[PDB]
Amino acid sequence: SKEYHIDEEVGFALPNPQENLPDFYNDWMFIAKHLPDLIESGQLRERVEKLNMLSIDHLTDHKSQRLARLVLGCITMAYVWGKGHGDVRKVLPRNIAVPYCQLSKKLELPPILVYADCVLANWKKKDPNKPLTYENMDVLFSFRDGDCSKGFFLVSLLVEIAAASAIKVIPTVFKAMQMQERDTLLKALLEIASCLEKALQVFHQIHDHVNPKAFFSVLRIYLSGWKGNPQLSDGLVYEGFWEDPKEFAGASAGQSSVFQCFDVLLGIQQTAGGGHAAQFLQDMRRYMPPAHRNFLCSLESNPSVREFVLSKGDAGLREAYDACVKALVSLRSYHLQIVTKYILIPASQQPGGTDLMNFLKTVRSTTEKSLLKEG
Ligand code: HEM
Ligand SMILES: c1ccc(-c2cnc[nH]2)cc1
Repeated sequence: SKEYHIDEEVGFALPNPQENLPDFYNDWMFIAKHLPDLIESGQLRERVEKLNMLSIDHLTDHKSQRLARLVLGCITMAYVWGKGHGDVRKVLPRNIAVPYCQLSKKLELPPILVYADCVLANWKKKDPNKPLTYENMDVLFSFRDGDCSKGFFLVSLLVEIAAASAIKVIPTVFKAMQMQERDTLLKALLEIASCLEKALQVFHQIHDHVNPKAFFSVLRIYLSGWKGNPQLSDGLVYEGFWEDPKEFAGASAGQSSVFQCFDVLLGIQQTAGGGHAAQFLQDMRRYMPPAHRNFLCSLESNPSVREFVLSKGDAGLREAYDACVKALVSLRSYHLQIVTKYILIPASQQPGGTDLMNFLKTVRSTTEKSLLKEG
C-alpha cells in the first residue's frame, strides 16, 4: 500500500511539494521562477542556450527530483513554444536536455511536462494551518502573466483531491467481497459514490478561475506536446541524449490515476479493444509515476466488483454500484460542457474539435454502458 505512494489526504497528489532546490540548481530555478518575464521579453531562449550542464546527483530525495522535473519541464515548454505564437524550437540544447533525460529515466517518466508535474507536484498552502481550499493555495510555476495556470492547475488538483477521499475505501471494497460482507460492501460503494459526487461540485470553480480566451490561446499552447503534432511532426531532439527526435504527448488529465482507477474498479472497460480512445488512455499510463501505474495494474488483477454485484440479485447493491458509475457519467458530462466553452467556442472565434468531442463522448458513452439498471 505504501508502495503505491497514495496519500490518505491528497491521494495521488504529492503531499507537501518542495519549493526550493539546493543552491547548486539556482541557474534552473531562476529561469523557472521568471518564465512570464523571460518569455515575454524574449530572453528565455538565450538563457537556456547558455546554461551549464548541471549534474542530477545533488537531487537526493523524491520530493527534490519531482521539483526538478517540474522546473525542467516548465523550462522546456517555454523553450519549445517560445512566446507561443507558432515559432518553435526543434532541438532542446544538451545542457538542459541531458540532465532532464537522466532525471526522467530515474523517475521512470517521459522527458516532457506531465500531469504529475504541473498539477500533482505544483502546489502549496499559503497558510499551513488552514485547509486545502483554493483561497489558501497557490501553484509554484506559471508560464505567462494572465495564462490562468493557477486556476487550471489548482482546480484540477482540487478535483483530484476530492476524488481521493474515495481511494482509501477501495481496500474495504475488496475485503468485503472476499469476506462476503454484503452491508460493508454497500456502505463502501455508497461512500465512493458520495466522494465522486463531491468532486463534481469542486469542478464548478473552473468557471471562476479560468477564462476561455486565455485558456485557449495561451495555456493550452504551453501544455501541448510533440506527438502527432504537425508543428513538430517528428518530435523533439533531445540534444546529446538521443540521436533521433522523439515524440511525447503534452500534459493531459488522461494521465490522472484518479479517473483511470475508478474506471478499473467499476469494470468500465475504458482501455479495452483497439480504438483510438482506449489506446490514448492506455498510452497515458506510461506518463504516470511508476508507483501509481503499479497501483492501476494491481486493481486490474483483483476480482471484479461489477461481476460480484451482478451475481447477487440485490437491488441495494445494484443501486450503490450504479451511483458510482452515474457519478462518473455526471463528471464526464459536465467536463464536455466545459470543453465546449473553453475550447470549441474560443476556437470558432479566432481570425480538430470534432475529434476531441468524439474522444470524450466515446469515454462518456463507455461509462454509461456500464450502468446495470438504466439510471
Ligand atoms: C478548461 C478546463 C478544461 C479543458 C479545456 C479540458 C480539456 C480536455 C481535453 C482537450 C481532453 C482530451 C485529452 C487531451 O487532450 O489531453 C480532456 C480530457 C480529460 N480531462 Fe479535461 N479539460 C478541462 C478541465 C479538466 C479538469 C478540471 C479535470 C479534472 C481533473 C479534467 C479531467 C479530464 C480527464 C479525466 C480527461 C480524460 C478523459 C476522461 O477520462 O473522461 N479536465 N480534457
Ligand atoms: C494540467 C491540468 C489539467 C490538464 C487537463 C485537463 N483536462 C485534460 N487535461 C492538463 C494539465
